[PDB]
Amino acid sequence: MDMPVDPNEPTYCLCHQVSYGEMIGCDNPDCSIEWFHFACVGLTTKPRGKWFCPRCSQERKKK
Ligand SMILES: [Zn+2]
Ligand SMILES: [Zn+2]
Repeated sequence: MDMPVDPNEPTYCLCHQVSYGEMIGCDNPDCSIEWFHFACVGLTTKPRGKWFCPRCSQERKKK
């Protein structure tokens, strides 16, 4: 089942997968995932400033 790896394999997105090309990270001092894919929020470019992940701001769109 699935495609697991060693306990020596660090991850990033809410997907729990390895390093990747295009990335942005949540701006909260309380985010417990801290990094995300562009496509895990629906981005196509890289903004700069306070940005929030989908469980942190996009959830306020009636489920
Ligand atoms: Zn991802
Ligand atoms: Zn976050």
